[PDB]
Amino acid sequence: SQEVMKNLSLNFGKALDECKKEMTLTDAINEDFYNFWKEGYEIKNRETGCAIMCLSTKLNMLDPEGNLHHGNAMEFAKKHGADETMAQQLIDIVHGCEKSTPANDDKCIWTLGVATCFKAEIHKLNWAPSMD
Ligand SMILES: CCCCCCCCCCCCCCCCI
Repeated sequence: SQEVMKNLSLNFGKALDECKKEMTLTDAINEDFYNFWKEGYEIKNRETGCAIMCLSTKLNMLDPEGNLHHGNAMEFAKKHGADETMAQQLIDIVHGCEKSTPANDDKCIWTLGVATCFKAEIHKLNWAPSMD
């Protein structure tokens, strides 16, 4: 559901401010988040990946390192309105994307790659929202 992807995006972004008084980042990132679900948009700023990883770690979906906590990621989805089957589809995609993106000590760059892959698969389902 697009409606459910919108609420998940909004709620994922609530932790963002805060991250900011904790990593201190820029208007390039706000532009990337604003554009995230636009078709064909490409994220080019490394520090957007840092933001996503900060966000996810604050929500307990990433560990110290960047392996997804599947259980906590399911719980986030369900918290913000995914039913069991949508949540399980989402986790599978993120897990597929971790497997497919190359190892990188640079976790900010690793995150961008996973997050690109994720966005792509969400478009393929027609679940990318108009953040409107
Ligand atoms: C399973 C829940 C996803 C919820 C919100 C999506 C918004 C954008 C962040 C998702 C991309 C994840 C990228 C790196 C893996 C850490 I979950």
